[PDB]
Amino acid sequence: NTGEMKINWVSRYMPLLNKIAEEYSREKPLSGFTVGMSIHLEAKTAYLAITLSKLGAKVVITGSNPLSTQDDVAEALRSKGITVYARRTHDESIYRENLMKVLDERPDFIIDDGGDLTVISHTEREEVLENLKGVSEETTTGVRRLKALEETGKLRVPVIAVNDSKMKYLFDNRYGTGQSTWDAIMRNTNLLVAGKNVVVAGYGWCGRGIALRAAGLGARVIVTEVDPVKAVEAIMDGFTVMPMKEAVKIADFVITASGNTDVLSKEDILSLKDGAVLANAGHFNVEIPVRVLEEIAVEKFEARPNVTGYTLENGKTVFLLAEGRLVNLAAGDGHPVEIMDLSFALQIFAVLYLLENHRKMSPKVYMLPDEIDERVARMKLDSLGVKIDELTEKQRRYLRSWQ
Amino acid sequence: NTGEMKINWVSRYMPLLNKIAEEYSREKPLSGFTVGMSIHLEAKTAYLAITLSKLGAKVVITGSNPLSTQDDVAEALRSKGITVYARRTHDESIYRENLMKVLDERPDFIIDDGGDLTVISHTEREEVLENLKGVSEETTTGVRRLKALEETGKLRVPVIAVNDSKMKYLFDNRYGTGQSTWDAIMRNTNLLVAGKNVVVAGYGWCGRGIALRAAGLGARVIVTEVDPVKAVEAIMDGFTVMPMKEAVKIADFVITASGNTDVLSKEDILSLKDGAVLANAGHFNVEIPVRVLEEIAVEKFEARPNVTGYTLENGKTVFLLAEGRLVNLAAGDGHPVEIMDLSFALQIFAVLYLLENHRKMSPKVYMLPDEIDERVARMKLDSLGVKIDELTEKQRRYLRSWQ
Amino acid sequence: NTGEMKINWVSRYMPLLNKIAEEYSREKPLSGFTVGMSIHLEAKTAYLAITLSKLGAKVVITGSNPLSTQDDVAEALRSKGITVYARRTHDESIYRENLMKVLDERPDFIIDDGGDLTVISHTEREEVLENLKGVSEETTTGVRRLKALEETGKLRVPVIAVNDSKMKYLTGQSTWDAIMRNTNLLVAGKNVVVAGYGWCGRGIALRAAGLGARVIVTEVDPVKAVEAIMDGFTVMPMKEAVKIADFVITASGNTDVLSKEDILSLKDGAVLANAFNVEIVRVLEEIAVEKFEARPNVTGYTLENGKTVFLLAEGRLVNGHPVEIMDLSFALQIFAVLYLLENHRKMSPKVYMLPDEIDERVARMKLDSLGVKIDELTEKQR
Amino acid sequence: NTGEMKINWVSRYMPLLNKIAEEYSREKPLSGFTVGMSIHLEAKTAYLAITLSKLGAKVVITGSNPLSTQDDVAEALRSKGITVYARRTHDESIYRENLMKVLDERPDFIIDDGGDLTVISHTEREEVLENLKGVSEETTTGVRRLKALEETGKLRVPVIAVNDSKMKYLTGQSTWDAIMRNTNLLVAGKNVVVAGYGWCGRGIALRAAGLGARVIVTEVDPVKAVEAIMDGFTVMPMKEAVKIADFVITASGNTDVLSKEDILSLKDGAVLANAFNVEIVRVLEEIAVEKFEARPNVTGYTLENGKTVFLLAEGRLVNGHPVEIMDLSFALQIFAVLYLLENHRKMSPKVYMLPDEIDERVARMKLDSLGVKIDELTEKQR
Ligand SMILES: NC(=O)C1=CN([C@@H]2O[C@H](COP(=O)(O)OP(=O)(O)OC[C@H]3O[C@@H](n4cnc5c(N)ncnc54)[C@H](O)[C@@H]3O)[C@@H](O)[C@H]2O)C=CC1
Ligand SMILES: NC(=O)C1=CN([C@@H]2O[C@H](COP(=O)(O)OP(=O)(O)OC[C@H]3O[C@@H](n4cnc5c(N)ncnc54)[C@H](O)[C@@H]3O)[C@@H](O)[C@H]2O)C=CC1
Ligand SMILES: [Cl-]
Ligand SMILES: [Cl-]
Ligand SMILES: [Cl-]
Ligand SMILES: [Cl-]
Repeated sequence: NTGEMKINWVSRYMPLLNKIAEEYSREKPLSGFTVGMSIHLEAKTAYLAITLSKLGAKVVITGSNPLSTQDDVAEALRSKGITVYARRTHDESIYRENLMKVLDERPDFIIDDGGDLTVISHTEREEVLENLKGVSEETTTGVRRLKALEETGKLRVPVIAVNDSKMKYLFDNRYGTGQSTWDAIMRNTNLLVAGKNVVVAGYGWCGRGIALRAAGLGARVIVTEVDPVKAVEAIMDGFTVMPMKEAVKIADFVITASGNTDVLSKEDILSLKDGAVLANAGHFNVEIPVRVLEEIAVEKFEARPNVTGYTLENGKTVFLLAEGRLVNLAAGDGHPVEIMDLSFALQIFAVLYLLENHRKMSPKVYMLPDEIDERVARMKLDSLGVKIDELTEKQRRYLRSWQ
Repeated sequence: NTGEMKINWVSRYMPLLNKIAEEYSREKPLSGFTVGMSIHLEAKTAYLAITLSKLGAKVVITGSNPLSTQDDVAEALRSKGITVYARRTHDESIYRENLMKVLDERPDFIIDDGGDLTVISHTEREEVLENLKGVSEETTTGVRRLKALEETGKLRVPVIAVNDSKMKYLFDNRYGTGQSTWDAIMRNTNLLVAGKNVVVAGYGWCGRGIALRAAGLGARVIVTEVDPVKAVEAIMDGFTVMPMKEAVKIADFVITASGNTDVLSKEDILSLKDGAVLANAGHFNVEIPVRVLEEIAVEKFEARPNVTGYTLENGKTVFLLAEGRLVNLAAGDGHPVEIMDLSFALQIFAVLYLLENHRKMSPKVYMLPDEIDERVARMKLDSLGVKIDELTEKQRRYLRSWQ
Repeated sequence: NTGEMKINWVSRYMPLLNKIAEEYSREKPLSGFTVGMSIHLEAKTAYLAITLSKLGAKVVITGSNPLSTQDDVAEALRSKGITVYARRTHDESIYRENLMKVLDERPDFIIDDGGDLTVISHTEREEVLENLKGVSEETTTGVRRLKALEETGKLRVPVIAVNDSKMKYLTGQSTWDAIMRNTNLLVAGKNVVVAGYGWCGRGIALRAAGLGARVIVTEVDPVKAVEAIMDGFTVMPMKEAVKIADFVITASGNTDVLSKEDILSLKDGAVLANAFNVEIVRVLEEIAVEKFEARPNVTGYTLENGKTVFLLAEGRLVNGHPVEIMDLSFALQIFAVLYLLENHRKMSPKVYMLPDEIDERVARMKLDSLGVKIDELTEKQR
Repeated sequence: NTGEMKINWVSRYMPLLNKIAEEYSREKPLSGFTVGMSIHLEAKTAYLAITLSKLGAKVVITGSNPLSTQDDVAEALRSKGITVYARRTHDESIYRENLMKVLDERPDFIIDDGGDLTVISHTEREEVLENLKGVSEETTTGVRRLKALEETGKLRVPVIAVNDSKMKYLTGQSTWDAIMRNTNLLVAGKNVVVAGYGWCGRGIALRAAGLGARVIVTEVDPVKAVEAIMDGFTVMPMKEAVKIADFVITASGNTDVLSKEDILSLKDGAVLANAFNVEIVRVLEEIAVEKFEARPNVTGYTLENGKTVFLLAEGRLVNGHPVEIMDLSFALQIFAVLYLLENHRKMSPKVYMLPDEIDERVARMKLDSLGVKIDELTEKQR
């Protein structure tokens, strides 16, 4: 069926996950443990779930899928004994309920998205903390929220921040996040990017990728920031940096990539050109203040699929993509297959590290242990047939000396 | 005179150092302190010394200049009251003696190159430790040697590793180290790089820059490594990775960029093609084993300026550039002026941080304090006239929350 | 109305057509003239039709349109007094009948597609030549056909090749964007084989290297092979290159760039693409024990050796434009029709290149709409 | 011997000339023939002379050589029986006398520089035409002059334009490499102004953007200005661009691309470069209160406003080759002389393009020396 075909495609090109299954599927180290997951459901993340199941885990998943798609992939997962709640998750109260359903299964380990399950676990479903042994979190927003639980002394389980990885810097995110973001914008609008002014708010991993891709498509790029180091980076990449209040005066597209709230103010929005297009690439739908748009608009209308027009008190109309939600995951090509294979390998090993070591770990956010980065790098090399050098004893002693 | 003209050129394009002088030259925070320095002497580093002097420091310098050049720059520094010992430093025992001369001045702060002054201070000139308040070290080799003093419990003063900087990743070192390395190789050999096999040993900051520039010049690049993460990086940049023993069989150029010893063995050297060219971009002259070359060669001859031919037992001749010493600093264009301005600003602030805080600091190697990176980034933005955004209170509270 | 909302969206982002309406909709230079059109019917082309109408033209359109998806746009054009013959055009004989219906209206000017209206006008409906004053042709196939018509001595009206324009660039980048979209696979750290090192192959190879691929080039011309080596690529025979290829891209314009032995040497999961319907397919179809659709635009062929290989886009060129790009194209086409209006009596029955003055006028209008100012040459200059 | 060591170095890295010696030094096709040459005398060109000699030629050379730095190479050639007239060639009349001395030897074939030997042969030393059988010309100025000689009807011997070769590419990259070398300044994070957006300007602009510069383009042609915008650059008038420029690069092939008012608007420390002796200089010389040499290849001009601006390479094209590149060039030139040897009786007194067979032979030899194998077309192909 179509769901099995989507999974079969990705399985061909996930050599690390396939090697992990080869290495551990007989031993079944996760037998008798439940792994709860919050993911965007699609064939790649389905393969992560499948690999966890091959390792013996009971896997229970909620999908953030406001797109109303990948049902075929959900049905394929059900046929393999994996529990998936992803339908109707455009409605936030349904996504929330589906998280509650994952927590009803009393997971031993959580692979979280944006920290959603873990935060609920510490705020409203504290009975799950008895059984919860560890959390793996991959996103910046997630790490931020979990670090805040830590700093306020509310965190109760060890968390591994997998976005630590030495291998984030490995790939250029212009062909991951940048490419998938511009593909989505181009599909929703059919507008030219070349020769346009594109404003990117935030110049971290996500924003830089979006900015570089926009420049590759021939746009004039303007970057906004609050961190002076990041602003200097953007300048040294050839971009213009200025405050948002000035940038909005000339923007054709404004893309938020900050992980922050209210990156446009009311006054910024009233400065936009007639026909400006706004989109969000951050985790939550508050970067572009949709509630402010809805409050100040004289008229609201659906201009085309996935595009909301807001006509302002000043007579101008601005357009919001995807209700200000994350724009680039709907089509299921957020990142290349082999990049997700790498990321998922790191997450599987993070879960196995927590299985082995959680009793020894404090309720703190840890950086990804270096041994995991090295393990996965070595497995990648082996899968490519690449051999490297080994230090001699003379060399080891040289490197530990002050000669 | 020519020395003043060289300094006048760089002073025009060092806005951070000029701003630092504007900010601090009246207050003279370094009045009554001696700063000892080991540098490659040229107009840029001369300007660092000049700026320290404007801040009140007595500045005493040794130049690693086996090149036998920049005398005019040394004479210009002398005319401004700065003490410079750089002549005849091709002879290692003279470079050593010049280090001893710097330590005779009992420096309060050291700006070191490769840790040379600091290591001598801990091993042979321990009387200088009474007055020594802090060390700033910029190179990887330096940090390694000082960390080894720390790990063995021999370090006695605080050290700031300025190569920590958030801003190392700012510039692409293919147009710093990579460009200056290939310029030197091209000048010494007059050989084509395009369509050649180039082997780079080590894929850190230095090696990656060298590899990318070689690829930009049209060479087929092969990378050797001992760190699996770095090897995966090289593969993801489009290069071939294999063990040195295989790479040497096809190499036209072998460039060492490891910070290690004996990156070629005798057996590797006997595998090289007739006419292979070898060069070192690492700090010390032991990466390419010159003593092994000298020991196993049937004949040795100067083939052209800066190029030594070694004819081996196998009948083949290989060529070594610059006696296996660092190849790219002789021409004084190692890095662009404005990049050195940034680096030197970080080093000046590191010295001022040590002045203010050394009594509170342990005898350990510290990462560059984050406040210094941010200070210098802000100064860079201000010098370019760039303004950025400031977080609102709502935003600050959002970022400290788990919502 | 959904048709009207589609047209309203594109009208917001078609500044050249909007400025053309502003400049000419009171003069109405095309009042009393009929413009016949064959075009793919959708909101953008609808806006070209609307703009011609604002200029006074009676517009009569055939839509080559094998799906009903743009029938709401058709219906919106009909409500504006534009005549649209588009429904049921998935059948070949109905497309032709709709072309006949356009010609029944005795157009003064034709905006053609593949030269279909013009060729019928010269062969089967010669009475239309009485009133036909000029033809604008933007399609490559169309300009080819009308040029061939000229060379037989049978062309009877002036034609403007709008695609022969200094702004013709409506690459390696396009090819890899398409490959990545259709496969969702990583290019970095892969072995990419490019067959052929002319302008196209070289661009594909350079872009692949910039994406982090290790690139191998195959060639038959030693001069081109040396060029590939000097660009930093490995050159070797295809028989060797296929043993390590993750992607094989034929850019060579030869037949049978892969033999049966080459295909049986491919790695399991290799991806094949053309960037002719003969470079790589008949060979694949002949040797494959199973053919299946793996993904949209990706066909799997499982071979006698148990391995499976993947062909992109059934072997067609793997490398349909944004609103503002169509705006630019449509402005050149409107001005070409106006040039024919003004000048057809002085023009020969031949295919003319787009007059350079039209390129410069549209470029200037584009700059004006962007708020851009440029320099002007001084007397001494020039 | 230092001359001999220089020649020994280059002989190690000239595999095409070494293979040519291997193939022809026993046949000695040039025995009984004199080859006259005007060339810049250094170890690489010495090796061309040596190789011609191994093929049997009596070689007689003039060195256009305004310094004595390569007199050791000259002396080494003299020890091998090659006749060298190079000393004191910093004086113009001595260079000419040395050319006269080459022609005194009644060359059968000339390898010319700027066409100097050939033009003298046709104007003042017509007796040489009795024995002169062919001319090889690799220089652009030379091919221009000999082509002009043909068009007057006064050319009397066959000439091969070796530079009209499919391997002619002996860019934006060259320009910025030169700028960086001569200034040691950062390009990233700077405002770069590029005047002109033809092939050259576009390459300079694209490379600058890839180095991290913010690029501004100035133009007078609206079509080119739109192209620059669609590439992601800012377009504005030069009068505005100069107010923020860190670098201004004229790539436009116009006169006076900068006025006096433009120059007085430059930032203190702006860097100017041409990539004609008239784009930017006379204006600078006229307005400057002080001129000084700031660095090698960099002139400072201090203006009436107190600011100083910097001109690279006195306004000459800011954008002399590796050993293996000269090897390739010399192989084409040797084969051109051999082609003239074999075929001059069948050739007209005109300038011929390099025969394509010579391109293909040298490319094949280059591939062979690298150990590279390529494909070959099948019958069906094709
Ligand atoms: N759409 C996707 O596929 C992805 C989404 N994300 C999400 O995107 C967001 C950013 O992620 P990362 O780039 O990894 O974060 P990051 O922390 O590396 O970068 C965010 C940047 O935004 C800046 N910033 C914060 N507030 C700002 C403001 N008011 N104006 C301008 N700049 C501001 C920060 O200084 C920082 O440099 C997070 O919400 C993350 O979860 C991240 C990666 C992929
Ligand atoms: N020439 C110049 O201008 C510069 C010189 N340096 C010097 O270059 C050296 C390297 O510096 P960085 O790149 O910052 O160091 P790094 O530590 O970032 O990178 C060195 C790399 O070499 C690898 N390596 C170590 N031993 C190896 C071996 N036997 N074979 C292959 N790879 C091996 C390590 O795994 C590491 O990835 C140091 O000596 C440093 O002081 C650094 C920057 C500029
Ligand atoms: Cl723009
Ligand atoms: Cl891109
Ligand atoms: Cl090669
Ligand atoms: Cl490069």
